[PDB]
Amino acid sequence: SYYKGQTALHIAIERRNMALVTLLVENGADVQAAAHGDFFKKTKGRPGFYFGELPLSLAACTNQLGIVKFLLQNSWQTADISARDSVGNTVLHALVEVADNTADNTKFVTSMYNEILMLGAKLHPTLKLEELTNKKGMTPLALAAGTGKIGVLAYILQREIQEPECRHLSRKFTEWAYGPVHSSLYDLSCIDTCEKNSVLEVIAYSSSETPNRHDMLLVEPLNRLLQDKWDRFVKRIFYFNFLVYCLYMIIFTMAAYYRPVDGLPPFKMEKTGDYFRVTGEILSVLGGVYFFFRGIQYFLQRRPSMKTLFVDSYSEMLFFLQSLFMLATVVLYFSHLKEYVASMVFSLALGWTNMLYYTRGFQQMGIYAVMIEKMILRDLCRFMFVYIVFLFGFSTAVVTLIEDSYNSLYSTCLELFKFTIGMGDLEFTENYDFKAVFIILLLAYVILTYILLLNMLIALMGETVNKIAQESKNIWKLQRAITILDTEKSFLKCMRKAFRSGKLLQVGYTPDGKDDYRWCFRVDEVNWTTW
Amino acid sequence: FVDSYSEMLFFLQSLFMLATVVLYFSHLKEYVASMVFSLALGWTNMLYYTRGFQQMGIYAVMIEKMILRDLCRFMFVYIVFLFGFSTAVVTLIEDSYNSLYSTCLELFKFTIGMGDLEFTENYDFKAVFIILLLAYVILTYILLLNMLIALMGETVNKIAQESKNIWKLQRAITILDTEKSFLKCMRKAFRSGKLLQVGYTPDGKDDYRWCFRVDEVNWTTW
Amino acid sequence: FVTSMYNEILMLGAKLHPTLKLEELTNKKGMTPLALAAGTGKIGVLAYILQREIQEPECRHLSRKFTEWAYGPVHSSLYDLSCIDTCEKNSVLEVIAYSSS
Amino acid sequence: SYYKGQTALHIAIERRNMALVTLLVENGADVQAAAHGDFFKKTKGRPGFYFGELPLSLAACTNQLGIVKFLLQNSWQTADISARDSVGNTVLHALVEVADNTADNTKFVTSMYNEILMLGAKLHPTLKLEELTNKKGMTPLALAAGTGKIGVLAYILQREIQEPECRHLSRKFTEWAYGPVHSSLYDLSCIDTCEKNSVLEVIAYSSSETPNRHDMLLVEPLNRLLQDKWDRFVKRIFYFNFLVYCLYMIIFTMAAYYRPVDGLPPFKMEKTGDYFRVTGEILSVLGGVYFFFRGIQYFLQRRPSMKTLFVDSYSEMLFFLQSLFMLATVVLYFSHLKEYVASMVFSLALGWTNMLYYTRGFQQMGIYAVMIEKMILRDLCRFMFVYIVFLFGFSTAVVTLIEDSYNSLYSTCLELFKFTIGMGDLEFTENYDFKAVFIILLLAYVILTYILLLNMLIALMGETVNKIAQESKNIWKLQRAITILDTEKSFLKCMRKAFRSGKLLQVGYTPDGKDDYRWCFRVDEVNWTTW
Ligand SMILES: CC(C)CCC[C@@H](C)[C@H]1CC[C@H]2[C@@H]3CC=C4C[C@@H](O)CC[C@]4(C)[C@H]3CC[C@]12C
Ligand SMILES: CC(C)CCC[C@@H](C)[C@H]1CC[C@H]2[C@@H]3CC=C4C[C@@H](O)CC[C@]4(C)[C@H]3CC[C@]12C
Ligand SMILES: CC(C)CCC[C@@H](C)[C@H]1CC[C@H]2[C@@H]3CC=C4C[C@@H](O)CC[C@]4(C)[C@H]3CC[C@]12C
Ligand SMILES: CC(C)c1nc2cc(O)ccc2c(=O)n1-c1ccc(C#N)cc1
Ligand SMILES: CC(C)c1nc2cc(O)ccc2c(=O)n1-c1ccc(C#N)cc1
Ligand SMILES: CC(C)c1nc2cc(O)ccc2c(=O)n1-c1ccc(C#N)cc1
Repeated sequence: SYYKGQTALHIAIERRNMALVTLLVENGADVQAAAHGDFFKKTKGRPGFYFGELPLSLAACTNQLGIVKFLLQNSWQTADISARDSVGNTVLHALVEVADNTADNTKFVTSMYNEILMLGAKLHPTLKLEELTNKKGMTPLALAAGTGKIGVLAYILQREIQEPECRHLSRKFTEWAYGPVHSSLYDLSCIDTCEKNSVLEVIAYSSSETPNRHDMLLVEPLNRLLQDKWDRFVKRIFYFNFLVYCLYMIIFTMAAYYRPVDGLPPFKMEKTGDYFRVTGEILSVLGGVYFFFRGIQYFLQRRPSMKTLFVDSYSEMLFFLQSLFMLATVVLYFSHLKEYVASMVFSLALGWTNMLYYTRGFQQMGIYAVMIEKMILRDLCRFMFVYIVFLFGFSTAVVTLIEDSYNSLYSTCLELFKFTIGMGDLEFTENYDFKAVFIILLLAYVILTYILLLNMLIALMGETVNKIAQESKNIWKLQRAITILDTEKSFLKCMRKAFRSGKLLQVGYTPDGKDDYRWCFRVDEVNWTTW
Repeated sequence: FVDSYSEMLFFLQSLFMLATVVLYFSHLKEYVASMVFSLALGWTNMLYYTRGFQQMGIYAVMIEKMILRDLCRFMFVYIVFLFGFSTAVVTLIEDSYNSLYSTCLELFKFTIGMGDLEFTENYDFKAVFIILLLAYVILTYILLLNMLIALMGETVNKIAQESKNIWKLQRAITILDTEKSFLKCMRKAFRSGKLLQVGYTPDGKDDYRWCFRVDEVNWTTW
Repeated sequence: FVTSMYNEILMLGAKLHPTLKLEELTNKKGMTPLALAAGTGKIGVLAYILQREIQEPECRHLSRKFTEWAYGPVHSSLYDLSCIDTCEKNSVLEVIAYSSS
Repeated sequence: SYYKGQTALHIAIERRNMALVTLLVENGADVQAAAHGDFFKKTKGRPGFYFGELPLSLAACTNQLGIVKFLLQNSWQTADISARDSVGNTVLHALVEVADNTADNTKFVTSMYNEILMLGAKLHPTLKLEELTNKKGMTPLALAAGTGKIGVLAYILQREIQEPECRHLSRKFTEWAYGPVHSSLYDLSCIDTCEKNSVLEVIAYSSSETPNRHDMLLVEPLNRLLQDKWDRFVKRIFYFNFLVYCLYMIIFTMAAYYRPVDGLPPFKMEKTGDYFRVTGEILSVLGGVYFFFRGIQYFLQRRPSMKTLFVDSYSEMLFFLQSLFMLATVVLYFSHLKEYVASMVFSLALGWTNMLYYTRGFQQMGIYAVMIEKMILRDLCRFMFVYIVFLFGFSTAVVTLIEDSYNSLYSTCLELFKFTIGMGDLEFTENYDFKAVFIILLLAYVILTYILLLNMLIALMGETVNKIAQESKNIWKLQRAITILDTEKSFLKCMRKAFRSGKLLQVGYTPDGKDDYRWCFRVDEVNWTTW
């Protein structure tokens, strides 16, 4: 099973001998026979090499351009350019998975991808290779975006083939030109709108394990497509949602502020301010109900893996968690428990903290919020672990020294914490023996945490800012891109016609002769060189 | 003390623990004094296990560099100012902070953001008292403390790339220490690699070497 | 310079003294050249010795970095690993780790 | 007077024509005639060009190597290679002043300096050109160090001349050699010991206007000469002075600490602690007298310009000021005034701050102190100016708002200053009208000074650290070098024989044939290339 299905034709291509493969083809050796061996499969837990499980793909994946043309343009036995393995990966799919985003492999794969598309048009004019999907139902374009192959995704998106009768395989066209000025179109098909896997959908709705999902939106069609989606309709809908949440969170703030302080809720209706407060309290629960149902609407439609629900898209959880706090308030309010206030102030504090969601849509706010994110997961977490070891380590030493009031682990942890915030007493208690021991414990704690730990946290954040400053504009654009796609799905949901980016334009001719119309996106470039 | 101070600090805590037992059975109340230093050092010794975690270990390596490169330089100059101005202040104070300890503590509180600036009025020449405190504040708080943050940032910048190599060395010493202590009977179940035929002795005998496998992928040099 | 001069004097020793193993010889301090390079911090020659691959037949047994097999872009390379983690007196890992800073 | 003294021979060399100058020399035109024109002088307040006021130096300063050889190796009229202008600058002096430390000029001057030394040996074997001093009494070597010409100072110090019969003009010799190893000597004459102007003395005792005085000690002979002067004898004398000052400043601390608090000094003698305290008080005045006389000893021997006494050598000023405080203390003590306590606590604080002088002699302490000085002179002054503007403005506004107790400009300046140190009340007074005005004034002050000014001072120091980190090891070495030379002058002062660096060694032969002995400094270098 380790090499099951392997034929002598596989070894000839493996050894890189064009004469040896010719003899086997001449003798009738099977060319479509597939090596369904685990060594030839991915099998990430074991060493091996994946190439597409086909002799034809072996030549393509091993830079054997002649053997690819040999297996297709010969006379004895012509290989199938549309052949799919057990996984269903076409040779185009195999070329995508071989790519590993390094400099040399990208030039390799994007080249071999070109001619095998060029050859297929000459040999199978009516067949469209890229439209074929594997058993996973992913086209090579969708697989490159899914697996993070930015090197070949950039190639496919802005592909232009100069040679006639195969120009219709191109994706980046040209409407016209001038002296220094030329306007170039983009195919834009299966990019923003598609049946199953759009390029924008797969790049945005990734699991954060994708290598270059931030930079995959930087390729030329995607950045301008998302930016114009923002400017056309998404920006105003986002600003409307921002205003509604601000209005909702101010109504909730005033209803909580003017809550009655008498016992045993619910509270009876009196005067005129109670009807205004209950009015604002009804709208608060409605917003809590809306954010509760929008959360499960998010869980059912995207099915998070419980790993990409806390690291990414935690904003969805924190909005859902606030709704949970709001619904718990209503349960406790009608249960006559005073603990409804405890849940209501956590819903109030989290609800106002959730106002930081809308820092995307503003470039300087969004980049700032992306940097705030990086500190918590890179600097604050490391600081707090070491700080809590010191804080709990010295508090237990101090409270053991304290005798017969700070003789409590909580009262001592609070006094030592005040040192962090510039409010350290250093003489908060005198109820002990061994005053020298007490002073040495506090002075050691002060030097280790205040002078050393806190000042070094500032030094570490500056190092974090330096590295992430250039890249944080790409995380923000990804965060806004997810907002752009989420807005489209929620808003239109009836016709999907007013937000159509680009326009249907005649780009060329089908090789049969029919007119091909592609929803194309226009980009104008100016070059003062290459006249 | 420079390297393997973790062994010293773990041994020193044990010395504090054994001194506690000596004083506990000697009927001295000072066993508590030794026991809280054993408690505080024992919890500080919990930072030994920050190795074995990459981001914790690199963080702990950077913490170590500050103490031996930035904190030590700062404390020498700071203590000169602290003791230099405390003696000037406590000498001005008359007939209660008229103690070198009580004045060193008041001037230290300025460092931690708790400086009174009016803690005592028992002196003559109020202008002298204010000029001494304002000079101390500007020299240590505005200048010395803010410059320590500036120096740590320069230390972080230089050691950021290299600190992944000190951590791996620290974990490597832990890896070898674990091997020696754990097995210590057979040394068979933890051996790396495997005996594999690599070639032939020039005489003609088969040579078997415990070899470690590495797989590399190169898309150039076909 | 050194990693070259070290090479041929090993190649020549194989041709001239096939039965003799030069690297196994220890000085009065009881340290082999491999252990001495790790002890004294000679990373330039320690890197050479550890992944030494000699192409010459009849001299290939002096290599320390072998090759199990190969593929188109893929090749698996072995390493001698002898006197590295386990050794009688001075392992490379032991001497590098148990240094004096 | 603008071009007075200029001859036609000057114009021919100016125009760079070797044929034209030949005709004038053939016709008897004066070659030693000097153009004593202000346009040909330095005259930094007016445009011009200085070249040495001689036709021969014009060729040297204008890269006219042939004309230099023409004016010296011809038959009709030979120019004087030892000719000096009105300022007395020899052509070697002129070449030094032309150099401006740029990359191309250094190759220019250090070359032209070489061959004009070549010709002098061949044409005037008994004459020594470099030993000639101008009207200022400075040799070309001393002038290059004085004016900051590091490019040519490096050339002169480590000069090796390959030509036989010209090798005795070299300054960097070679004792022997090995395979990769070779030991090279250095002339070391007029470097550490000289009659008037040593290279070490002039570089160290500069006015801080010299361009590269920090880097002028980095040239190969000077760094190792000063480092070995440190290790031989200066280091232990410095550590002895550090210990004596520590002992003196602790005796002074204890005498001040245990001062009697009764009225009307001097105080009578009782018990046994008063004799111990007066003993410590006698030694305190003696140290004050010693630092007073050492200060004037510094003023008389070096004569500071009152500009290089505050920016550089402020350590001398601060020690002298502490001595002045001590003498004022004695005067007030014997005048029965209580203000001796004020003068003496100022003396105590300044004397303990003076303990930072001895941070030189320790590399890390010295670099740290140099960085502290850079902060004080670069960031702290700017911050204090802007901060004092803000503090005074808002304090005047607040104390004007305050009515009928913080109704004092001092009491309000102190309350607003406490905000800087993390002790700001924000509610220190309620004796006013217009509570909103009071809050807006304080909140504006807090945001402008605490959140903005203080946090940006930390940001500026980090930028200062980044730039000065590499160079601060060179300011420290200069500061230690001044300490090394100061120690030599003070310590030996009788024989100047035990600290002699290097040794008298036979380097070669005088061109006459006599043995030349130079106090030479040995440096051993290892090169594994150039076999
Ligand atoms: C009572 C409420 C308001 C407390 C304050 C809000 C808290 C819960 C919010 C505000 C900022 C949030 C964090 C922002 C960034 C990150 C990094 C991300 O990769 C994981 C989640 C994490 C770590 C978030 C966790 C929840 C968080 C800490
Ligand atoms: C009472 C106890 C807990 C005091 C706090 C723990 C002290 C003793 C520990 C915590 C961190 C430790 C330091 C960590 C880093 C270094 C750098 C190293 O090259 C020398 C030792 C030195 C300087 C350690 C000395 C001891 C140390 C300061
Ligand atoms: C008597 C009390 C106030 C003593 C306090 C110490 C004061 C006076 C000392 C300590 C540090 C010193 C400074 C250190 C560095 C510099 C930079 C230099 O280019 C000019 C002098 C200057 C600005 C010094 C001025 C005096 C100074 C501020
Ligand atoms: C950490 C930032 C400030 C943040 N904090 C939140 C807190 C919440 O309670 C809920 C949601 C958020 C939230 O979305 N962000 C966030 C993240 C990325 C971008 C970008 N680009 C914009 C905003
Ligand atoms: C300074 C750090 C935080 C530290 N502090 C300790 C304190 C003690 O009291 C005892 C031991 C330690 C200790 O080992 N480290 C340390 C050092 C290097 C690495 C790495 N890589 C991991 C941890
Ligand atoms: C600013 C530093 C801390 C300082 N402060 C002083 C304060 C005084 O009151 C008197 C003298 C000094 C003093 O010399 N330095 C200083 C300067 C340079 C070098 C170097 N290299 C070493 C020390």
